[PDB]
This record gives sequence, structure tokens and C-alpha cells, in this order.
Amino acid sequence: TKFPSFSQDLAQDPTTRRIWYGIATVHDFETHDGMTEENLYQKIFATHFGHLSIIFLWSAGHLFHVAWQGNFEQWIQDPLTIRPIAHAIWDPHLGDAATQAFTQAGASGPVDLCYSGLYQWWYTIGMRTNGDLYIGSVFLMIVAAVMLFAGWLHLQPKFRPSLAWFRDAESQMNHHLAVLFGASSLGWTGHLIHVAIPEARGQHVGWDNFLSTMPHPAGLAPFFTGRWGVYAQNPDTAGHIFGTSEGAGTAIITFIGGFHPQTEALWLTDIAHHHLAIAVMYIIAGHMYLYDTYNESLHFQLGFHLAALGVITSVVAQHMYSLPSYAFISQDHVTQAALYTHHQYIAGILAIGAFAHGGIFFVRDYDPERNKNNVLARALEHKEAIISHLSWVSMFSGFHTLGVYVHNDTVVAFGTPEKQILVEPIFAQWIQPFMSQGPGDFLVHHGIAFSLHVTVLICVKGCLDARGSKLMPDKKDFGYSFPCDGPGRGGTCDISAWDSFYLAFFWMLNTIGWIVFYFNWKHLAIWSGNEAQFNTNSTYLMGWLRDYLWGYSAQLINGYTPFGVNSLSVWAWIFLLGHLCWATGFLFLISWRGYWQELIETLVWAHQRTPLANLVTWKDKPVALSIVQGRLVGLVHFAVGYYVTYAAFVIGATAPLG
Amino acid sequence: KGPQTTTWIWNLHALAHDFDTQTNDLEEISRKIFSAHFGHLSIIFVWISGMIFHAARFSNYYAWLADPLGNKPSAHVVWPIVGQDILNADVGNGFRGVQITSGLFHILRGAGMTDPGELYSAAIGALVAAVVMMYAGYYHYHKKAPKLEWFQNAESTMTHHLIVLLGLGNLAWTGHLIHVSLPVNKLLDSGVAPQDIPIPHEFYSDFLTFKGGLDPTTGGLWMTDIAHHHLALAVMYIIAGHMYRTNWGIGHSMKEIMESHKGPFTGEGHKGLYEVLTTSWHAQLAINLATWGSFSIIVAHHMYAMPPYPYLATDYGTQLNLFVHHMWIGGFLIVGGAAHAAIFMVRDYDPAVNQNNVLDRMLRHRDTIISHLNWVCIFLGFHSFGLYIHNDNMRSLGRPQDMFSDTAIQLQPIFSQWVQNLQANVAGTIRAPLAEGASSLAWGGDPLFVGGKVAMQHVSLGTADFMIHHIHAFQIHVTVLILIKGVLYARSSRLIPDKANLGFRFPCDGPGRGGTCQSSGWDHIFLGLFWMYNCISIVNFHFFWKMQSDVWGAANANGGVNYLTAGNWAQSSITINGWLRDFLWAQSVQVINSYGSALSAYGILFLGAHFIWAFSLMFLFSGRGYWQELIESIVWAHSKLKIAPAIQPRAMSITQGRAVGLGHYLLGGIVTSWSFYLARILALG
Amino acid sequence: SDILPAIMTPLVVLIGGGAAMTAFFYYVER
Amino acid sequence: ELSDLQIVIALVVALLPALLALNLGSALS
Ligand code: CL7
Ligand code: CL7
Ligand code: CL7
Ligand SMILES: C=Cc1c(C)c2cc3nc(c4c5[nH]c(cc6nc(cc1[nH]2)C(C)=C6CC)c(C)c5C(=O)[C@@H]4C(=O)OC)[C@@H](CCC(=O)OC/C=C(\C)CCC[C@H](C)CCC[C@H](C)CCCC(C)C)[C@@H]3C
Ligand SMILES: C=Cc1c(C)c2cc3nc(c4c5[nH]c(cc6nc(cc1[nH]2)C(C)=C6CC)c(C)c5C(=O)[C@@H]4C(=O)OC)[C@@H](CCC(=O)OC/C=C(\C)CCC[C@H](C)CCC[C@H](C)CCCC(C)C)[C@@H]3C
Ligand SMILES: CC1=C(C/C=C(\C)CCC[C@H](C)CCC[C@H](C)CCCC(C)C)C(=O)c2ccccc2C1=O
Ligand SMILES: CC1=C(C/C=C(\C)CCC[C@H](C)CCC[C@H](C)CCCC(C)C)C(=O)c2ccccc2C1=O
Ligand code: SF4
Repeated sequence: TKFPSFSQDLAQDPTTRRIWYGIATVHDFETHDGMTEENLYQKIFATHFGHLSIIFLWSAGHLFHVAWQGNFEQWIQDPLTIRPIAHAIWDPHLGDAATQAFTQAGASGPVDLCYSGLYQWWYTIGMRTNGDLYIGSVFLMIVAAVMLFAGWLHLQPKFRPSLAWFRDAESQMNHHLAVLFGASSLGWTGHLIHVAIPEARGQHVGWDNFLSTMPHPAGLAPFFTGRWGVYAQNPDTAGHIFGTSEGAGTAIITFIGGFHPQTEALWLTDIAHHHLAIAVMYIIAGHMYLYDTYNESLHFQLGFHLAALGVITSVVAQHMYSLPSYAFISQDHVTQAALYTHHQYIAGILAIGAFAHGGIFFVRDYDPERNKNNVLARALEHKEAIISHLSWVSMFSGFHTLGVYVHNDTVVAFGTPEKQILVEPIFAQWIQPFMSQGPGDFLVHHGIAFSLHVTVLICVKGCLDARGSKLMPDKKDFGYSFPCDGPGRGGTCDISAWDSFYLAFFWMLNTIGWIVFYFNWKHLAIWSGNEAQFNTNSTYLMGWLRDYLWGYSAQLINGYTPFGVNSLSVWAWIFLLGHLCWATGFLFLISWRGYWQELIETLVWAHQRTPLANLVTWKDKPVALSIVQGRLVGLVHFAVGYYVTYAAFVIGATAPLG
Repeated sequence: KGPQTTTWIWNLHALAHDFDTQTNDLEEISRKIFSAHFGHLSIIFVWISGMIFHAARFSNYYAWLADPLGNKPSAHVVWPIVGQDILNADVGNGFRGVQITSGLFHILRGAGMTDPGELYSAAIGALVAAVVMMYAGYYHYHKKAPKLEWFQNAESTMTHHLIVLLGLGNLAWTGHLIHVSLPVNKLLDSGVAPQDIPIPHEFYSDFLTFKGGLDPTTGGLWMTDIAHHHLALAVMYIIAGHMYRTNWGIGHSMKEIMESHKGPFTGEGHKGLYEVLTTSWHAQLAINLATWGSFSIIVAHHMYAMPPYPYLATDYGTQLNLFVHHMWIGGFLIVGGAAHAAIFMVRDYDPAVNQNNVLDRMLRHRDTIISHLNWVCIFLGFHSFGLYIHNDNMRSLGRPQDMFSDTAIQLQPIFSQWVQNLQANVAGTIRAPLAEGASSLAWGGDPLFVGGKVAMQHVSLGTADFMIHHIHAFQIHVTVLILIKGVLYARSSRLIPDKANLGFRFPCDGPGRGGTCQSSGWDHIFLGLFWMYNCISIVNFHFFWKMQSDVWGAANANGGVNYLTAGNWAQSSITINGWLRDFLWAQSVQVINSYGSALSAYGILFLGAHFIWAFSLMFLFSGRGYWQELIESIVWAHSKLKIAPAIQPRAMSITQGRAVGLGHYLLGGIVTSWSFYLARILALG
Repeated sequence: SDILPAIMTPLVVLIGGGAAMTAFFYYVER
Repeated sequence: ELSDLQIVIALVVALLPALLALNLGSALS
């Protein structure tokens, strides 16, 4: 059957495997039939415009919805008591009770409270009316229209960029550093100085009056001559109220440091300074400006960029709660928990994605001859060593961390908490925005250490053994994703490199889970004033189960009761949806293909033999999902479940507290 | 032969008891099996001796026997070494020990054992019974192997095991009852001190009734009714055992009866089954384990509803522990029954022997059975679990009027409600006549109170009970689907026509045909065990929550009971959020807050069970592949250091990975529930 | 255009989802 | 606070990327 157009192997599959594998391979452009590197890069090029158009229409939706259905105005008036709103609920299924309960934040009808700090971010960058947002939205739809127009025009042979424009990666690297990053950085400082900071200081800047307005009275005279002094004018008084004349300074570039007290956020002036500095550094480096493999392999490129975006989004999460850059976001606890957990989980996805494409590189692109004695060749030279070391630090950190937590559990249970192995984080004290690191924090840090170790252990045993191993010397033959080599050599289930990404996603979720668990319990403790609770109970595992999971679940799971619904109903329900989704992942992770294939055989029999029903038949012979599809659907359920459950819990834990 | 790979060690432990594999002849096999059965009986005798010994030596038995309501059975003192002294509980009268829940004390009191001499005598008696049963095994295997003919003598063995054991054992026990137990219990109720009661050597409507219900003092069934019941069964079994043909012309020959029974639909009928049953151990183990498991499950229901032993009803901890223990043993045995039905079908099945008999006809329509079970499982799935989902959505959407509940949309379990009225109101003069009262109050009753506690009461049935019942029906059918599918497709399928040849356990027939992972009968038992776990987990939860919301409690000033969970079952058990909140969350408060108390051990086992359970996911979610790759890197690190072992270390078999995954999943899940139950019922009940 | 929700939601979810599922059906079965 | 004129214009604009998405999608197929 035609679909999938690109793969005749599949298109001639007489089964439902053709539809699944189609959708699974529909973006592995490399593997499409008759795909030359030229067309490959051109196709990829156009897809990226599609992606970006999506991101812009996504942002567009944010602004459109908050404008139309939000309470952004009411919130800018009372940003500490008004709950900000994400969008309207129209759902024919809600009962009157649930419409009433979701009728919140002084909204006429049922709404969803926002928890992306979008209100805070927009207030900070200057937006003050629904008009500013509506214009942002319509603008961003038009940007997306342009980006789509672009991908279309580009794939059109008129402007179809040949292999040249892509082979010029070095040019692209320098351009990214300066022409994109640097340029946009200082453009953003433009926005900050002209609109953000004014609107912060109570002065309305529209698009029609900023030509009129000058940011700094001394501005032009300072520009190009004694720029540093004039720019550092009267700094904004602590008295200053955000978006009011009261205590408004005039400085546009400063190094005041710390946080604006009203908003408990980094000074807009400090941010503008930061960005100006970042821009200068980036542009200078641009002007100033494994080679073989990186240019050769697009997998190497993504892998690198994913590991990059991995660390970047991790630091974004780590910094965006410690060093709030948005007004009132520090006070909005649910948003800050949500954003941290969000960005940390996306961090873990981008990280593991790095190692995934790592392994794809090692089975599709890495030629051992091509690079005689490169870093990668040396890495493989002593795989057994890199793995034995990662193994050891894993077994070590693991045995000891679990042992200590279990020791603490045992002695505390036996009613002798004195006997606990409480180790103080001395180096944390030395280094220390920074919150008290106790012996609890120590144990959890080591947990996270161990888990991150086992994750990299797995997703490197993957990318190293991808080429092969004693159990399967020639894996590169069979490729990245394949079921197994059969029950041949004691059994080879899960021997592929894809299987290592699969086995490591679990550890990535465990690791980020420990991270965000620690984050959220610590913060709930402080946000309730019972930081004592964390400090005392975080040292044995029953304390995590009793105080974190058991204790902060109560509100959420009372979201709907036989007595009635409250606003947390939708979260209680999502909480269960995530438990169900997670567990459903176990169906696919534990029950493997053969059981199902026998069962489905019998259903094919029953269908063919049932009068009236037999009148219709499949086009595609029903078959059980593939070995690997079982693993993949398992993992997507497990992951989706994991995320949805925890998202529900993060929201439901923090929301009642505030 | 030689231990070359670490797999050998595992294989040794695995197939050590696979007599069929190790041997070729039914003779040598049956010898091994008989000897072992002796060994095992000795293990049980040791264990029984242990229990009555601990009851004698380290117990509050005598204090309890004096004042049951006051005292809490604790025959389990823990040596104080690492601060585990705390596990010793204030069980009353200053005795400090682990509050036992086996119901041993109730067993002994029912047996009318009041004397420390008597209990030590019983301990040493059972221990010598062990010493002789193990030696009896040695004798009957090493010294004197029995004869194939004796084994195949099923008619003799039936007549014997049915009069000598059932008929005679029931008469024997009724003697022991009416003479020792019944009068001792009468005296103890009258208030004769344990010391005051005479030793055994010192030594019909009055002692045999049909009262029904419970003894309002002890809370148990009238031991008069127990005596009369056991006597009845002695009578019945003496007759029934006389209704077979052993070494004479008198009785029915099983083979005659079997081959008689054919019909239109069942073709040649049972012709050939006697042959397979006699020639195949596995066929016997299958039928037996299936009925033995089914028996433990009937035990669970019967012992909670008609609490036999004195004061058991009031002892909520034992009533729960026994229902849950027996349910577990039931499910595990039923599944091993299916297992051995599959091992039979793979090994001990001859197409020669079974030819158009009921077994062959089963295999010949096995797609209609699997297909229909598939259907009934989807159906029940949706119309049980989907009704809870429905309710979760309706209740969360604030449309309680749209829910399935006693209020709003109502699914009354009318068949069951009807049977309940028909057992509560129909006391006397229907079918079996002259019953003074109902067999139990469960059918219909006002709460019998022994002390503050409700011994037993009307176990109501509403929408919550219709729903959870269909949940049970659903999960039992899925477990049957998995098991009957593993039995009927153990030989072959459309996917693998030579499965019989691949064996009972094989990991798969490799990645082709789309993938054949877990296609063996063994793999079907693997999956069946997860469904038996899910099934019995929900049965044990249904019990726990229904009991502690609708039956158990304390009588306050007013007639009303102070139910343990205050009747939230009716309204809270009809949603999954209901269960998460008002059962697992609400009721885990004891086990999570158990640290630094008597019950701290249940807290620790709650956590450790969560850990063993999660850890098993390592085995179930991963494959031998990754592990052998990693193992060989680790071996390279032992090779560098010249520590590399003689026995090459091999990642466990695919099947072993699965079996330990499952073992840890089951151990973790079961122990988790166990911790939760014990902490909650020891603390609260 | 307060009602635009009550139109856009069924249109997109029911009508668009239907049309999408129909189209994807044709697409993977032709 | 957001007027119907504005809601409509937003929709009409959003229709443009819709057409162009159809176009680009077709291309990439
Ligand atoms: C016209 C501008 C507009 C945009 C850009 C937009 N919405 Mg809405 N939109 C919703 C989500 C949404 C998302 C996730 C999203 C982000 O892209 C957007 N929207 C974006 C839901 C909250 C709600 C659902 C009902 C429903 O979806 O309403 C129809 C929405 C339409 C006409 C906007 C279409 C434009 C989007 C840019 C398309 C995005 C495509 C995507 C990038 C491609 C990848 C697909 C992906 C699945 C992989 C909704 C509403 C709704 C409306 C209306 C009028 C809109 N919208 C309007 C818009 C409802 O009445 C109605 C509302 O009032 O509900 C009360
Ligand atoms: C998750 C880690 C990961 C990341 C972050 C990542 N990849 Mg890969 N990646 C690709 C590119 C890519 C890009 C451009 C990119 C951008 O950053 C990434 N990747 C990133 C292509 C080269 C290639 C094509 C992949 C492929 O062809 O994509 C088609 C697959 C699709 C259409 C189906 C995907 C469905 C989602 C899984 C589940 C979504 C759930 C959803 C939320 C619903 C929830 C319901 C509700 C409750 C919310 C690819 C590979 C592949 C893999 C793997 C494992 C990955 N990846 C992994 C990752 C292939 O094997 C595979 C491969 O073929 O290796 C041989
Ligand atoms: C789990 C369901 C089950 C039950 C209840 C059951 N069997 Mg089988 N069973 C046997 C008999 C038998 C008897 C006499 C019997 C009595 O009740 C049962 N079974 C019962 C033997 C004929 C035969 C071999 C027996 C043989 O393998 O048994 C030897 C003993 C073994 C390896 C130890 C297993 C250890 C458990 C994993 C841990 C349980 C301990 C406890 C919970 C607490 C934990 C300890 C703590 C430290 C944490 C057999 C088969 C086999 C299987 C399977 C799957 C089963 N079974 C299954 C069951 C073969 O593969 C296997 C076979 O190879 O196929 C033929
Ligand atoms: C509670 C959940 C869980 C645990 C405890 C666990 C345990 C571990 N996983 C390991 C690895 C992995 N796990 C993997 C996939 C998974 N693992 C999962 C879930 C877990 N896995 C899941 C869901 C997956 C997806 C399939 C992979 C892919 C790997 C590895 O490569 C990695 C590994 O092997 O590294 C070398 C090890 C990482 C720590 C280490 O190296 O030594 C530390 C050991 C620890 C922390 C547990 C030790 C348990 C105790 C201390 C042992 C003694 C306990 C008793 C005394 C034993 C006797 C009991 C008898 C008396 C009855 C360790 C054995
Ligand atoms: C929450 C965990 C979980 C779920 C939901 C699940 C689901 C099910 N397992 C089944 C079977 C099995 N599961 C097996 C192994 C396992 N199953 C596991 C875990 C699960 N398995 C695990 C962990 C294992 C490993 C041992 C086996 C070996 C079998 C079976 O043979 C058996 C089967 O297939 O029988 C035919 C099915 C029972 C028959 C049925 O169709 O009921 C009906 C479906 C139910 C109860 C699931 C949810 C249905 C609810 C009501 C949603 C309604 C649908 C709505 C309209 C939602 C649609 C939304 C769209 C519009 C987007 C069913 C699909
Ligand atoms: C449950 C299960 C199945 C059976 C599940 C199957 C076959 C998927 C069932 C079909 C789902 C419900 C969707 C298919 C029907 C949709 C209606 C298709 C719509 C899309 C069409 C246009 C193509 C497996 O095949 C399997 C394979 C390997 C490991 C584990 C498992 C496993 O757990
Ligand atoms: C972890 C894991 C392993 C590896 C686990 C192994 C090899 C367990 C065996 C090692 C344990 C520790 C046995 C003990 C070994 C010796 C007894 C060592 C001596 C111990 C003394 C200190 C007492 C598998 O082999 C496997 C196979 C198939 C599916 C999943 C998995 C799986 O998950
Ligand atoms: S994936 Fe399945 S088929 Fe392949 S080795 Fe593992 S069990 Fe055998």
C-alpha cells in the first residue's frame, strides 16, 4: 500500500506493522528510499521552518489566549492575590459544580489557571494591556506565516539551497555566535532599555511614542563617548514600586546586583547590562572566529546540540528560581515549582536525546578508518575501562547512598534517630539565593549524583557497545534500533543501542525525579515555614514517603470527593490519568510480543467466523506491535505517565499552599 | 556434569526438582515424588511443632486464654540487639512481644488445649511426627521404593484417602471435639480458670445442634454445630468412600463411569482421561493445585463469614490476616494448577491417548475459547473498571447524579441480594430443614457484639459491591484467559506450530514472525501471575475496606456500630480516586507513621517492599542483552586485575530474568500490602 | 464572539479530529 | 476587553499560516 511512500520495504508489509513503522520512520529522512545527502539536507532544512512556525504559533496561542480569556490587566493591578489565567474552559461535560469550581481568579466562566510564568514574564518585558498581548499574538501568527512561506519558497527549486550552503557549517557556527546570538542579544537590550525599563518605572512606551521618547536624558551625549558613566545614572530606590513613578530611577545600564525588593527579581537594569555585555562578548568572538566527524554527521551535530541544550535548560531551571528575572514570579510558588520541574524534565529529555543520537552516530556515521586516532577512536579503544569506571562509581555511590538512607530508616524506625549517619555537606557550606544545605541535602545530592552516573553509564554503554560486543560482535550491521539477535547466545533481548536509550530513559526519569522531588519538597517546606520538616525527615526514606508524597498529596486527592469538587478536581483527575498511563506502560514493558500475537491470531479467527461482523475485514492483517514498538509504547506511557503524574502533584501540592 | 557458566548454578536450582527432566521412567520419578511428599510433610510438622512450641514457651497464650478480650496474642519475642526490642508490643498484662496474627491461639483454644504440659506434649508430638515422616520418606525411597501398580491404583487410593482420611479423620476429630474440645470450651466460657481445667489423661441433641449463626459469648460457631458438621461429614465420607471399587466386585470403576459419560457435543467424552491422569503426574498436580487453591479461597470467605474458632471474630487482626493469607495461597495455587496443566500439555500429552475425547475437543476449538474469553474480558473490563472510570469522570466533573452509586444511577447486585435475603430470612424448614438460624449473620443480621467489637454482621451488597464483584469477575477471567491460553497453546499456535518441541519454558522462538517473546506456556504463567496478583490484591483490598467500613467496629452508647472507616465504602469505593484517597492514602497513615513504635517493622517492610517491587522492574523492563554486554565490561575489569572467576559470569537466562522480575514484583507488592494491612489493623483494630 | 469557544472546540476536536482521522485512514489505506 | 473585531482579525491572520502550513507540508511530502 502507498503509505509509507518513502519505504517500499514497509509499503509492501501486508500488516498493521506498515502503519506503525511508517509513522515511526516518517522523520528518519536518512533511511527514506532514494534519499541522496543533497535532498536529505534540503528536506531537513525545510522541516526546520515548519518546527519554528509551530513554536511561534504556540507562543501566539499563549498570547492570544491570555489576551482574550486571561485576567492579565486585573493581575497587573493586584499581582500577588489575583491568580493568573491560561485560557477559558469550554467543556460540555462539566457539571454545574465543576464549572463553579473552575470559575476562579474572578473569571465570569470556567478557566484554567496559568502556571507557566507567562504573566510575570510579559509584565517584566513591559506588556501592560491585553492590546500589547493581542498585538504580540497577531504579530507571531504573521511571523509563523512568514516562516512557513519561507520553508515553502526554500524547498521550491528557485531558492532550493544546494549542498554548498549546508557544507558551509563553519560559517553557520560563526554566524550563530554573532549574527544571531550577539545581534539578537543586543536587540533584546534595545527592547529592555526602550520599553521594559520605562514601563517598569511607570512610563508608558508605545510603538508610536518610543520614537518620541529617549531612554536616557544624557543618552546621545554618552553614546560613543564616556558611555559607562552617563548610563549608570540615579539607581532605582528600594522604595520603588514596579510599574509606578514612586522611587523610579533613570539608569538604563547598571550593576546594582541582588533583587528588586518589591518584585524579589533581578533588576531590569542589571539584566539590560547583562545582555549588552553578552552581545559585545558574542559579537567580538564572532569577529575573532572531531572537526571531520562533526561536519560529516548530522547525528553528531544534533547530539552535540542536544547535550548543549541539555545543560543550558538545566542551568536555566537552576538559575530561574534562584535568580528570578521576572516580577512577582518568586512570590508565585506554583509557577516557580512548575517551571523548575518543567525545564528539568526537558533537560533530561534533551540530555538522553544527546546520547541517543550519539549511539545513532556510532552505528550510521562513524568510520573507524576515517578518523585514525581521534577522541572517539580512543573512547572505543578502552570501552571496557570507561564502562568499568562508570560501573564502579555507580555501584559505589549507589550502595553507600541506599545503605545510608536504609540505615537511617532502620534506626529512626527503631526509635533511635541519634544513630543516623548524618554527613554534613562541608563543600556546600564552603561555596555558600542559596538555601541551607543540611545532611538531608547531602544524601539527596548523592542520590542524584549516583542516578546521573548510572544514567550516563547506561547511555554510554549504549553509544560505545552500539558498534558491537562479545555477545553481538557486529551490531552496526543490524543498526541502531532492532529487537534483538534472538535467543541465540544465552539470549540477546535488549542488546541494541536503541535499547540503551530505552533503558536509560528510565534512569533519566529516576534522576530528574529525584532532582525535582528534592526541589519541590525543599521548597514546599520553606513555603509552609516548616523547613524543619525537610531538615528532620529528609534523612530517612520514610520521611520522603510520609512528608513529601503522602503529606502533600492530601489536597490534590481531595480535589474531588463524594462531598464535592474544588478547583483541584482537574488535577486530582490528571494525577490518576498519569498513574493509569504509567501503569499502562507496564502492560507494554512487561508483556512482550508473543503473548499478544497468539491472542490477536484468535481474534482474527473470531472476526472471520462471526456472521455480520465478517462482512467487513481488515485491509492490513492485524498483528501484535513489534518487539521494539512494545518497548517504545511502553516507554512513552511510562514517561508520559511519570510526567503527568508529577505535574499534577507539583501543581496540586503547591496550589493550595499558594 | 561440570559447572562451566554461572547459568549452571541457576539451572541446577531450577531443574533440581524437574524429576521428569532428570529421569526417564515414571517408576524412578514416582519414587522421588513420594519420598519428597514425605519430606515436605515433615517440614510442615516441624513448622506446626514450632508454632505450638512458641505458643508454649514464648507466648501470652495462658493470659489470653484467661481473658481473650483484654489480651492480644503475641508468641513472637524478639532479641534486643540493634534496638529491635521496640518490636515487642504492650499486648496487655505487661507481656511484650510481636502481636501474632496466625490465629494459632484460637486454633489451640478451639482444640481445647489449656495446659502448658498439653502444649509442650503437642509440640514434641508434632516434632516426632516430623522425625518419623522424614525417615518414612528415606525408608520408602532408599530402603523400599514403592511399586508402579500401587501408584496407578487410583480407585484404592480414592477409597482409602476418602474413608481412612476424610470419613475417619472427621470421626476421629469429632471424638477429639465432643470429648476434649467441646466440654473444655464450655468450661472456659463458664469461666473455669485454665489451671482449674483437667488434663486430657484425667478426662444426642445436647452436643449436636443446627443452631446456625454464632456463639454470642465466644463469637465463634457453636462447637455443638462444629461437632455435628464434622460428624455429618464423617457419615457422608464413610458412605461416599464405600461408593468405589477396591480389590473386590463392589462399587463403581472410575474408568467404567468416565467412558460411560459421552454425549452429542463432547464426541468420545472422557475416554482416555483415566489413562493420562494415571500416567501423568502433572495432570494430577494440575487438577489438585487448582482445587487446593480454590479451597484456600473458599476457606478465606468461609472463615471470615462463619468465624469458626472462639473469639476470632473479635480478633480483627487474625480475621484479616487469614482471609488475605488464604486468598494469596489460593491464587498462587490456582496458577500453579494452570502451570502444570500446561506442563502436562507439553510433556505428558499423547495424541494417541486423547483422540476425540474432551481434552482433544478442547484443543480442537481452542480459538473459540480464547476468542470468547478475550471478549468476555474486554466486556467485563469495560463494564467493571470502565464504570469506575465513568464515576471518576462524573464525580470529578461534578455530576454525581450521573455516577453509578447507591444514589444516582444504581447497579444493584440483585442476584446476590436475593440470595442474601434467601439465606437470612430462610432459616428453618427449607430444603435441609430444622435450622434454628442463618449459617452466618453476613447473609442478614444485626451485629453480634463480643466485647465492644462486632463479631459479624450483615455484609451488605450495593452498587459498590456489584462493581467490585465485576472487577473480580474481570480479573479472574483475564487470569483464566492468560492461563487457559498458555495451556491450550502450549503445544502449538498459528505463530509457532512446534511449541511442544521448543518446550514449556523457552524465552521465545526468536525475533521473527514479528517477534515471539513470551510465547511459551511458562511465559503465560508469568503473565498469569501478574494478573493473579492484581486479582487477589483487589480481592484483599475489597475485603479490607468493606469489612472495616461496613462490618467491623465498636458498639457505642447507641445500638449503632462505630465502623473502623465509618461506612465510606458505599460512596468512596465507586471511584479510583475513592480508592487512592479513602483507602490507600487514608489508611496508610498507620504504616507511614509507624516509625518509633511497636509497628515500626511494618513501616520498614512497607518501604522495603516498595523497593523490592520497584527493583523487579529492573528485571521485567530490561533484557539479557544489555546485561551480558555490561557484565562483559565488568569482567574485563576483573581480567585487568586477574580476579576473573573460574565460572564465567553470565547474565541470567531470558526466562530467569523474567522469573526474578516476577518474584520481586510479587514479593514487593504482596509484602507492601501486608505491611499496610498489619500496621492498620494492629494499630486500629 | 463569546460563543466562539462553543463553535471552535467541537469544530476542531469533533469535526476536525473526525476529518483528520478519516483523512489519515484514506492516507494509510490507499 | 478584547473586542470581536480583534478576535476575527486574529482568526483571519491565523488562517494565513494555516494555508502556508498546508503548502509547506505538501512540499515536504
Ligand atoms: C486565531 C488565533 C489562535 C491561535 C494562534 C491559537 N488559538 Mg487556541 N485553542 C486552544 C489551544 C491552542 C493551542 C495549543 C494553540 C497553540 O498553537 C492555540 N490554541 C493557538 C484550546 C485552549 C482551545 C481548543 C479549541 C480549539 O482548538 O480552538 C480552535 C483553535 C484554532 C482556530 C487555532 C488554530 C491556530 C493554532 C496556531 C494551530 C496550532 C497548530 C500546531 C502548531 C501544529 C502542530 C499540531 C500539534 C498537535 C502537533 C482553543 C480555543 C481557541 C479558540 C480560538 C478562537 C483560538 N483558540 C484561537 C487561537 C477557541 O474558541 C477555543 C477556546 O476558546 O477554548 C475555550
Ligand atoms: C527523547 C530523546 C531524543 C531527542 C530529544 C531527540 N531524539 Mg531524535 N530522531 C530524529 C531527529 C531528531 C531531531 C531533529 C531532534 C531534535 O532535537 C531529536 N531527534 C531529538 C530523526 C533523525 C530520527 C527520526 C525519529 C522518527 O522518525 O520520528 C517519527 C516518530 C514519531 C512521529 C512518533 C513519535 C511519538 C512520540 C514518541 C510520543 C508522543 C507522546 C504524546 C505527548 C502524546 C501524549 C498524550 C497526552 C496525555 C499528552 C530520530 C531518531 C531518534 C531515535 C531516538 C531514540 C531519538 N531520536 C531520541 C531523541 C530513534 O531511534 C530515531 C532514529 O531513527 O534513529 C535511527
Ligand atoms: C507459581 C505457581 C506454581 C505453583 C503454586 C506451583 N508450581 Mg510447580 N513445579 C514443580 C512442582 C510443584 C509442586 C509440587 C507444587 C505444589 O504446590 C507446585 N509445583 C506449585 C516441579 C514439577 C517443577 C520444578 C520445581 C522446582 O523448580 O522448584 C524448585 C524450587 C525453586 C526453584 C525455588 C524457587 C524459589 C522461589 C522463586 C521463591 C519463593 C520463596 C518464598 C516465596 C519467599 C521468598 C524467599 C525469601 C528469601 C525472599 C515445577 C515447575 C513449575 C514451573 C512453574 C512456573 C511452576 N511450577 C509454577 C508453580 C516450572 O517452570 C517448573 C518446571 O520446570 O516445569 C516442569
Ligand atoms: C528500586 C528500583 C531499582 C533499583 C534498586 C535498581 C538497582 C540497580 N540498577 C543498576 C543498573 C541498572 N538498572 C538499569 C535499568 C532499570 N533499573 C530499574 C530499577 C532499579 N534498579 C528500572 C525500572 C530499569 C529500566 C529496565 C540499567 C540499564 C542499569 C545499569 O547498567 C545499572 C548497573 O548495573 O550498574 C552497574 C544498579 C545501579 C546501582 C549500582 O550500580 O549498584 C548499586 C546497587 C543498588 C543501589 C541496589 C543494591 C540492593 C542491595 C544493596 C543488595 C543487597 C540486598 C540484600 C542484602 C541481598 C540478599 C537478599 C536475600 C537475603 C534474600 C543497581 C544494581
Ligand atoms: C493500568 C495497567 C493496565 C491496563 C489498563 C491494562 C489493560 C488491559 N490488559 C488487558 C489484558 C492483559 N494484560 C496483560 C498483561 C499486563 N497488563 C498490565 C497492566 C494493564 N493492563 C501489566 C502491568 C501486565 C504485565 C503482566 C495480559 C497478559 C493481558 C490480557 O490477555 C488481557 C487482555 O487483553 O484481555 C483481552 C486487557 C483487559 C481486557 C480489556 O480489554 O479490558 C477493557 C479495557 C480496560 C479495562 C483498560 C481501560 C478502559 C477504560 C475504560 C478507557 C475507556 C476508553 C475511553 C473511550 C478512552 C478513549 C480515549 C480516546 C478518545 C483518545 C486490557 C486492555
Ligand atoms: C498490549 C500489547 C500489544 C497489543 C496491542 C496492540 C496490537 C495495539 C492495539 C491496537 C490499538 C488499540 C490501536 C489500533 C487501532 C486504532 C483504531 C488505529 C487507528 C489508526 C489507523 C488509521 C491506522 C502488543 O502488541 C504488544 C507487543 C509487544 C509488546 C507488548 C505489547 C502489548 O502489551
Ligand atoms: C539485572 C539483570 C540481570 C543481571 C543480574 C544478575 C546477573 C544477578 C546475578 C548476580 C547476583 C548478585 C547473584 C549473586 C552472585 C554470587 C552469588 C556472588 C557471591 C555473593 C557473595 C558476596 C555472597 C540479568 O541478568 C537479567 C537477565 C534478563 C533480564 C533482566 C535482567 C536484569 O535485569
Ligand atoms: S526480544 Fe524476544 S525474541 Fe528477541 S531475544 Fe528477547 S525474548 Fe527472544
